Amino acid sequence: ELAILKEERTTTPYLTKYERARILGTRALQISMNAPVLVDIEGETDPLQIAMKELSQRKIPLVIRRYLPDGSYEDWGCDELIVD
Amino acid sequence: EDNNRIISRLWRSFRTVKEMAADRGYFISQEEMDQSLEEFRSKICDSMGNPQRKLMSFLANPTPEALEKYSDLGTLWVEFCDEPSVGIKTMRNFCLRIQEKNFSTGIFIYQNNITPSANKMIPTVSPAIIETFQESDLVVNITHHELVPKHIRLSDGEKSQLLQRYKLKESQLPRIQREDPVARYLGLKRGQVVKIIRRSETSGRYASYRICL
Amino acid sequence: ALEDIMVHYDGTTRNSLGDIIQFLYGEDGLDGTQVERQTIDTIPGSDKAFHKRYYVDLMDEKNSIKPDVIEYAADILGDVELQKELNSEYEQLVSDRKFLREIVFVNGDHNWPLPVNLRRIIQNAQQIFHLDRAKASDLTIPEIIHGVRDLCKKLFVLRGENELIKEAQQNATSLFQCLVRARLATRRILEEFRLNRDAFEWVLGTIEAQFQRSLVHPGEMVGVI
Amino acid sequence: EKRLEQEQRRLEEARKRQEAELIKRQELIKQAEEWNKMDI
Amino acid sequence: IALDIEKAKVIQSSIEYTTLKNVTSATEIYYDPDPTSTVIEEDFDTVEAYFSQSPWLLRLELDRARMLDKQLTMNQVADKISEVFSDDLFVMWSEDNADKLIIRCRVIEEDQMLKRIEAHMLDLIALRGIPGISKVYMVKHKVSVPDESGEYKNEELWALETDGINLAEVMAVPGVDSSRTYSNSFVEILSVLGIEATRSSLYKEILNVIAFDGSYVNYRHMALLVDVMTSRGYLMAITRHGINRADTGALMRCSFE
Repeated sequence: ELAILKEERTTTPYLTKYERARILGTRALQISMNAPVLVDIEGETDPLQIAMKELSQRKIPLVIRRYLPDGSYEDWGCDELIVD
Repeated sequence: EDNNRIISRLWRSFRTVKEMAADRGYFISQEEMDQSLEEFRSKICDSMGNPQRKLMSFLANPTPEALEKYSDLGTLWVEFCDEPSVGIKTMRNFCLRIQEKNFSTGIFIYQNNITPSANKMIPTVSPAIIETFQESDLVVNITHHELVPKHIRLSDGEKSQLLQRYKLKESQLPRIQREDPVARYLGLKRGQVVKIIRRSETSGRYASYRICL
Repeated sequence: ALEDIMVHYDGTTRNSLGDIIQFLYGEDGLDGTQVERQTIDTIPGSDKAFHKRYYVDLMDEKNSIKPDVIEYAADILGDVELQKELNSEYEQLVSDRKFLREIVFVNGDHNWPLPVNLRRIIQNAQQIFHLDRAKASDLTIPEIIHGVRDLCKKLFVLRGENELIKEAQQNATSLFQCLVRARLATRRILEEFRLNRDAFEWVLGTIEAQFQRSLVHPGEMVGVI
Repeated sequence: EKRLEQEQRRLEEARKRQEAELIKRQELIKQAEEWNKMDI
Repeated sequence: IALDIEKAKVIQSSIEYTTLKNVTSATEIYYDPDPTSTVIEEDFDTVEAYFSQSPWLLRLELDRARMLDKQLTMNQVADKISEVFSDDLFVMWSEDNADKLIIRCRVIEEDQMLKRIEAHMLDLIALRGIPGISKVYMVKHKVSVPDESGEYKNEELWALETDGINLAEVMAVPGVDSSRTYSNSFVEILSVLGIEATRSSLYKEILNVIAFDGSYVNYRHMALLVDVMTSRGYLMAITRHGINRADTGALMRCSFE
């Protein structure tokens, strides 16, 4: 009902800076709470740096839910949003 | 003399009324649109030059385009009142004239003022609509001002498409008052939406919408 | 008064009640930090200067593209379809000039803040691809025309196939499209800038990407700003 | 010349429409004049 | 008219508000029981030449210099007085060639009544011009207009700037470009031209205030402000009486005032 189908999604296909910041913060917190890491870590130790490395490779297992003003929403995977 | 200036102001008001009727969708002949001042004096002024407001009343019918776009557009009757002050009797007889000749819309232009009692019988003239204008404020056509952009009344289908596109409720659109001068110029009724295409220095052209109250 | 106003994901600017304040932020949907003063080249100058700068005639030899700047100058003169394309381009330019000069900027001011700096992009392309030397370009006129025409349709401010959405999208980029067409004219590209092909696709891609980067981000608290 | 011919065709069509609308308008003008005479 | 100074001065004279008090230099009341003659020897010649009710004579002397400056006629003043008082007062006026421009009046215990009538005369006798327009100035404006070759060239034109506002009446004066008349009081703009014109005027005033000292603020911010102020169909002041009269949440509204 409220969910919007993937074919009719009309929001921007890019990761906004607020979404990028929130995704990085959440992923860093989750990694700091011993969540599995989906990318190989060479010598990195900072959770924020690991989160940025995951984001650059489109490996973050999170979904953005963008709320339209009327209450409907669109679910975008972080692996399908374009990041600068 | 003062007779000449009175005639000139009356002619300007007549031209403004004709332009307003043309904008609202009715058909006004091109020759009547450019009906000059000397012709006006010839047709209205008497031997002493006094004018008759009763000779200026006219009728108009919607053009096929306006009729197709707006299905609620009927016949329009425009009458100028000789009486400088209008009371309950004059408004009652105007209402009788409208009802007997089943006009959809009637515009009644008075000279000085309208009594509160005459104002109290305007809303009870259903289903016909009676709108009153003063002579003084019709001398200049405000819609020809630089600061006034072009207002276009939206049809019902267009309003529905707008509300569906923005996923809106009617209370969430920007509002325009019913007594707003452009709203009265267009004869806006409560719940109708005007589209305003406006000059913008950041994008060139910007289209805004407002809803009447 | 202005605290609860925010740009939403559909581009509109609404308060906490959901009431619409603007149908597009700033009437163009751009961010305040991503604009610069640029000159629109179709506004100023006399009619003769405008015609000299922008008109290209493929029938008269001395009013055509110079032969030393293009490799294919031999098989250009006398072509009628390519002349039709050039005439369409020039009519579009004249319409832009009339629209800017009679409606938007009546006083003739041509220095206005607009997104993505075109001059910087062009000189970056010239430095990158070494566009000096009297070498003749290999960029055909139809490629120029079609590339600019297609670029002027990929500047997405609003997504969607709705007709009203398309009309709003076309409205939102009128001034910027006028700027782009003023700069990337056929004569100016072939003579003034002397771009080759690869520089041309690079310029088009860079313009599109920078424009996409200059939009406003949903979630801006533009009222407080 | 083809463009000129198409322009002339459209101009003639507009002229015919204007003539028809004027023909319709004259009836309303006559009715209005008769009613204004009745009021006098 | 914009390129001719004489017609512009004519329009300026036609617009500015002028009352009897503006040109009147002094007023006096005399006792004179003979309607067909007079006691004052100075005015005796003029009244007797004119001739060839109450005894209370009411006369007043008009300043010739300002009367000439306002381009007025003694006959015009007399006609205005007659129109505003019908036939309740018999009025005689000296010729323009008299040493002092004087006009005499007569009523057709009344001393206090005559004083009250004189005060009313000095109060609300309007000679010509739009009411509420105290002063008018001639101003030269530089406008850039495209030439016959398409080039933009500067040009000087004449325009008027007034003190006090009456937009509806001034817009109707013949010889005035009614499609460009502008006011700095956007309440009157709202009452006359609508709400979109109010939006444009409000933006213009705000930009004028900000940019006077050479500062520059991006357009979108002022656009947002003036779109908020005029989004309800009327001017919403930035005060408690404007903000707190919305439908927003009570907790949000109570945090302000």
